[PDB]
Amino acid sequence: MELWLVRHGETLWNREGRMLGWTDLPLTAEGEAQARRLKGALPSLPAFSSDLLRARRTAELAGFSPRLYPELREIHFGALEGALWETLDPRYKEALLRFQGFHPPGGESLSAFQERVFRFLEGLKAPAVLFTHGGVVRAVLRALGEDGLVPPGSAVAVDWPRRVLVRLALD
Amino acid sequence: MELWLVRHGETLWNREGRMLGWTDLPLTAEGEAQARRLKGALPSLPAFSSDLLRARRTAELAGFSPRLYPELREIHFGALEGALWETLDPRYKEALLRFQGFHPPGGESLSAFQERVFRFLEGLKAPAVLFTHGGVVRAVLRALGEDGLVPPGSAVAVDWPRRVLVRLAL
Ligand code: NA
Repeated sequence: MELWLVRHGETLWNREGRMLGWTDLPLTAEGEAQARRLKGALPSLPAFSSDLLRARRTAELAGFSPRLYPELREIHFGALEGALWETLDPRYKEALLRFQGFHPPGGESLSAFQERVFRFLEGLKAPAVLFTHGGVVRAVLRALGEDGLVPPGSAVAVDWPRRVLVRLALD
Repeated sequence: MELWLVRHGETLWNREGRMLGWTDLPLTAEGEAQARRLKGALPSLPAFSSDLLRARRTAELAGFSPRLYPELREIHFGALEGALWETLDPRYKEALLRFQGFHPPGGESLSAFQERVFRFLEGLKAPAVLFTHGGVVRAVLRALGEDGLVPPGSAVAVDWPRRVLVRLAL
């Protein structure tokens, strides 16, 4: 099933390199610029969005009025929320780099994150645009056997759960 | 949907030819070598594994941190666990060769086994790498109309539930 996944526009923690999960940060001015550029570049399909501000605002600026779902949220980093990637203990760094065996104290395990995300995707009855987060887009791309890193304010379309269709980035 | 069915590395009962089901045997040094070789071939998809030691250890040495599911276990051979394939009553051999009519005392029925395996498979919500056992791999291959015999430490990728994608025999 055709699904478009949008990584929300940038927040301060992108340039700062801090782990951004459930911390509800707003978009930066450039983040809004990115979100606005998506208007007219995404298909007219039912829209769903993470309920976190940065996602919702991206969907709004993108000319959409999505139905909010917490299931589309970035992974919950727990105690690692706000920590600099640079200072993360190697065990966590490796876990995140290899996308496996990640269980932050007070947070959500990668396994639970994937289950949550994939269960939501399974429930979709028809093509739709999903305003979400880098980790969600990554989980989906990796499951489809490809590198999962995409720029803020960019999107990817996939034929779930079979293959990636296109990656769209704007300048 | 892409699923990789991985047969765990060899244990001592493989070279001995004994029925290996729920008996929790460890891998041999060669079994561990086979597991390590898989690290350079298996895709980095979500991983799942039988909770038995040989499967878990294979996943670990192959570079994965799998979610554990008993549904991925080999069939429970009951009193036949550890029995030499060579000495199995002709009726048992026949059934296991035809893959039907097998229910050992104190064990699982070949039917309840398949029921367990396919319920798990139909429940998957995304592509995955499954560290499991010979019987499970065989069940999946047979379901797709193919011969299901694969060597320990090898793998088979399938586009479930349509066809086999490729076999990886090292
Ligand atoms: Na026995």
